[PDB]
This record gives sequence, C-alpha cells and structure tokens, in this order.
Amino acid sequence: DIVLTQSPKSMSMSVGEKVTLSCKASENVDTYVSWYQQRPEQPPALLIYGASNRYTGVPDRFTGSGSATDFTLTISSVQAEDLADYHCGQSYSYPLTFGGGTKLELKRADAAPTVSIFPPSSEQLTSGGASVVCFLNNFYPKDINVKWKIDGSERQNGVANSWTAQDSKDSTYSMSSTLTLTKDEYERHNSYTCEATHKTSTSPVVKSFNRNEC
Amino acid sequence: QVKLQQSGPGLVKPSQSLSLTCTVTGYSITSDYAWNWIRQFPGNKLEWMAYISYSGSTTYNPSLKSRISITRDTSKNQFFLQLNSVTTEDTAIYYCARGGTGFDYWGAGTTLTVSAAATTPPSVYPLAPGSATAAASMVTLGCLVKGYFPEPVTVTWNSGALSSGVHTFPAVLQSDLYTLSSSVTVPSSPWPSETVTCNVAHPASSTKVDKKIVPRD
Repeated sequence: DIVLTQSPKSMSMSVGEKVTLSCKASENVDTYVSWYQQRPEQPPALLIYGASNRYTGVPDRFTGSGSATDFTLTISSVQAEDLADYHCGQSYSYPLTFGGGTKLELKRADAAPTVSIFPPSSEQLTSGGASVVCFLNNFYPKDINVKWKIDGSERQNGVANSWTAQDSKDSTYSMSSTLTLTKDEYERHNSYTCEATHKTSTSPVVKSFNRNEC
Repeated sequence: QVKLQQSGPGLVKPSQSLSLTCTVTGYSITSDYAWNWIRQFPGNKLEWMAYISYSGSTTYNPSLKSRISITRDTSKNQFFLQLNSVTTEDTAIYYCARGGTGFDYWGAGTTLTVSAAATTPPSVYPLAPGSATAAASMVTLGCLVKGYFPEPVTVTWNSGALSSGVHTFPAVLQSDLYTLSSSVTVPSSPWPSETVTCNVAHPASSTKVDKKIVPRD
C-alpha cells in the first residue's frame, strides 16, 4: 500500500522554537492525512485531520498543511508538553497506513557518560554464571557506541544493551551493557574492558578490571 | 462522551488463538463510524489491523486477513478481535479505536505477550564496586535482576529511602527470560559505612527479595 515516510526521525530543539515535521506519501492521498501525538505511556491523540483541520481541543501552535504527497505539521512555539512522538497516517487507500513516527526531544548541553564496570558477584559465580555489567549514565546526546574487549579482543556474543528514554529532569540518557559468560569461560580470561566512545571526547572512555585483583 | 476500553488475555502460548475485547461507552457502535483495531510494536510503529462498520461491514489488513477476524455484539456494545496461529512476532500493544475523521477516540490499549516461558522468580545479584572503579565523591552501586518471567519487576533502594541518583533500565530478553538492572549513585560518605539495600519484587511469582550491597573481598 501507500508508504508514508516521516523525514525527521528525531528532532532536538529548545522550548520556544518552531519545528516543522515532514510526512510524505508514495502515491496521491489528496488531503486525507491525520497527525497523532503520543506522550509516553499514553495512547495516540488526534491532532490534525484532513491535512489542515485542527481537531477540537488542539491549541493553535499546531498547523498542518500540504496536499497529495507532501504534508507538514508546523508547531508555532514548542513547549514542554509538546515533547512527544508524532505520527501521521493516510486514510485514502485502504491498507490504512502510518509512518514510522518522529520523536521530539529537549536539547541540552553535552555531557560525558559516567562509566561503571562490575565483576560478577560471588553469589552468581557460585552458581555457575558470569555477568559483567557496565553502566553508561547521564550522558547527552543519545549517540554512543559501547564495546567489550576481553583480554584486548573484541567480543560481540552475550552482550545485552538497554537504554533509557531521555530523562524528565536533567534531559540526559543512560544505558547498561551486560556481558554474559559461563563460569568456565569467565575464569580463563583476566582482563575485562568496557570501552565507550561518545562525541564529548576524542579518546574512548574506558573502565576495566583484571580478575587476579581481589 | 465516547469511551473505549480494551481487555483480554495478557499472556499466551505461540500457535494459540484468542480474542481482544473492546467495550465502548457513551456511543452506539451501530450508530455511525467504523470501529477499529490497531496495534503498536516495540519501537512505536503503528499498524492498522481491521474495522467493523456500524452497518456491519468488515475490512482487513491484507497481511493479516488470513489469521484474524472481527465480530461484534451490538447488545453489549462491544466488538472483538480474534487472532489465530499467534507468533511471537505479535507481542505488542493493542488498541481499539473509532475512526473517519482520522482515528478520534482511542482506548488505553492492552499489552499482549506471546511467550512459551513459564512464570519463574528472578535471581537478584548485588553489584558492588570492583574495589578500584569510583571517582572520589560519587560511588555507583548496582543490582542485577536476571531470569524472570513475566513482567513486571519492582526495584527500589532502601525501601524507598533512596530515590535520586537512581537508574532502572528496561528489561530485555535473554533466551526466553527477562533480565533487568538498576543503579544508584551515592556520595562516597554513605557507602561502605552505611547500608544500602536493593529491593526486588516479582508480583507474578509472589517473590520479594532484599539484597545488601556489601564490599567485595
């Protein structure tokens, strides 16, 4: 069916700014493009319908325009409560379809990640498992690449990463990287490195620990 | 005014079939409008599944019209969604909605989890510093909560006493079990000299565990 592409994947802006979100369609959909806003842990809300008609209840700073292919959502003045996910869909052809969504995040000053690594606890080794955990806290922007080196060699198996959404206080992000090994695997190597590389530094941020060190 | 409410099995086994109930209040589903089922995948991606019109018509998304079916009970003012041969690929958030003028009303949506796993309590592991990694003023401690099913898990530090400098990450899948972690950063005054305990609660398995982060050897 007609594919709807949303140009802005994730836009970073300040309170009091003007954004313009893009939504393009494959084929003609005339003006049957609706915009939905979706705050965290909340369902979608109708924002603009008929390409330009503002749904009842929606403030003025929201203004949609466009026809048959190129549509836009203009936000006069961005506000805190406007930080959210925006979806647009067409309702002209019937596989009804939605775009991938554009996320709006609050901009802030760059911050380096506070890296922390932890050897597996004896409570876990004692039962045969080996998890090495690494925390990459309160950094900004999102973009970050973590990497595990065991005794100097990279390792991609048994690495589970998890990222938090932008914080509702300091606007930073955070992630934890967990590496999992059998106790046998664990005890044959000695050096464990968690190497982070963030745009806030020309050199990789590294936390390490040698097993032969109490 | 208009009010939609979903409900249904929260967890099921692959291959199985089921039905999601959307019970709407403050408007007759025979009155007008189309009544839809839309789902959201992990990543916020939205996908339309099907609708049933007030007149009784039914449309389906061609990619699911082999496994789904929409029916209604105009007496109880409800319309249901039936999914068969459910795959893991179907776990998501399911919404029912009224549409026309774009999708006007939406429900709170209901979470479905397609999994073969069986309810099993979490293993909680204390995460104390590697003896060397800790930049003066602040020391970070952690808590590893692995191998548990299903969601969710409640994690707090010092029964609630500690609230800031805290990080709890979204659970992820390892094998077919969830694993999640949490951290707290405290001044290097407290911790060694003051006990910080991590508390984990897995309602499903009626499990409740406290774990003290003590210095390693």
